[PDB]
Amino acid sequence: MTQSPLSLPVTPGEPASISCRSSGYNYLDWYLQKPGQSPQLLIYLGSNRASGVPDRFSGSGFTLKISRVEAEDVGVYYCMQALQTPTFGQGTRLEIKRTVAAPSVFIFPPSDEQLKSGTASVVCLLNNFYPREAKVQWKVDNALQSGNSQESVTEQDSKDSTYSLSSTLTLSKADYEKHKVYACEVTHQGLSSPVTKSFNRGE
Amino acid sequence: EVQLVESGGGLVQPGGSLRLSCAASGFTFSSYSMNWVRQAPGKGLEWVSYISSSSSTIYYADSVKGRFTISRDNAKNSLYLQMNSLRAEDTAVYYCARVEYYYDSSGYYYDFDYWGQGTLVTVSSASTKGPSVFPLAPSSKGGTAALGCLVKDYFPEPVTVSWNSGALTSGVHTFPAVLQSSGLYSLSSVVTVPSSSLGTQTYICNVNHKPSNTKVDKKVEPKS
Repeated sequence: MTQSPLSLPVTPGEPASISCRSSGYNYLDWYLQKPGQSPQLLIYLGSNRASGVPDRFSGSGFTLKISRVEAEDVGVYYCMQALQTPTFGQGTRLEIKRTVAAPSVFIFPPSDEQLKSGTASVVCLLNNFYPREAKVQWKVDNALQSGNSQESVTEQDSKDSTYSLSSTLTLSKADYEKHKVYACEVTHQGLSSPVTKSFNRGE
Repeated sequence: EVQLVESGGGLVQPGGSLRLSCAASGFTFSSYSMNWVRQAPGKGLEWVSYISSSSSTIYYADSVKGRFTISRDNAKNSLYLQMNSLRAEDTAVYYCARVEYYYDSSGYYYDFDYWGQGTLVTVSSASTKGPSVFPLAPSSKGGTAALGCLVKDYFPEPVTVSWNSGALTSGVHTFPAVLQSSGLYSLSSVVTVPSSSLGTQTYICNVNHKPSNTKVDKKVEPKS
């Protein structure tokens, strides 16, 4: 049975402690898996730092300790029990609690090229926001859309600690051509009132 | 530099077989023990198999015993994973990893010091399909503009997107793919650029879908 990593929210500059969560300590190693990368060795033999691992990381009996958390520490940390055969514990994903940052919103009409194919995709971009909780709502001719959109969100950025989100509304060509006003409405803690970006088909 | 480069991942029908390879360079491969480790999408790391430097010692995880075979060819600087009777729960990114050992009067200890980039295995009965690439044109906003590319209706994962053949990385966001109702994936890649340069600069997204041997460079420009 597979397990999704656990989320540990931490404030930058404050300490964090990560339990091995396996379910002396010379047999214990720690790995960090930054977004989109392979695991990299952090701590070996319980409390030795791999080269280039900053002062702030240390092991103790059994947890991993970060004295002050920085933006570059985002990722999933994995404890490994290096016995006759190795085993990895459940991951812990650090969530860096930066200041609130509102999203920049952009709406994209379907390309002329795609319409030639019989399908229309309308895209709404929410760029570089924090916290993660942002909501998108689609309206077509001032009518709430239900069941015809999907979204995905990037992992937290290693430099500015923000997220971005992309939402796609999918309609047939026939439906797209039957309506005029396309809008995505965004609610987020950084916005004192919701932001709407829209266009009219045919400009 | 030490490098481990995996290959052989891709789509395979349930019950089929597939062979992974891990090509080692930049160190004496014959002296090191190696492991395979895998990661299901959105899940944790799971150790798969172990082979000592001279193949005398081999271990398997219970989840793959009797179906997977680890081997190596030291003269060819290669590590292999032969996977048979593949099931849906075998879908994962597979990594090769090199073992570093420590010894003292009480015994031996180890960690994994170098890892490959990983190769994705998809166990599914669905068919391979190359994507379409459509532009996300910069709006008439001058401020900060956004543009991108919609990579739509492909299978299996993954696709790679770069901008200007890698010259543009500042401000690029490539989003995780979504699985559409049709069983085909769709993802988008976007960039924010100074809208003051939408006429002078030329932006191209380079889309590559190896599972279908598809390579697209679509120029993205604003519409009149």
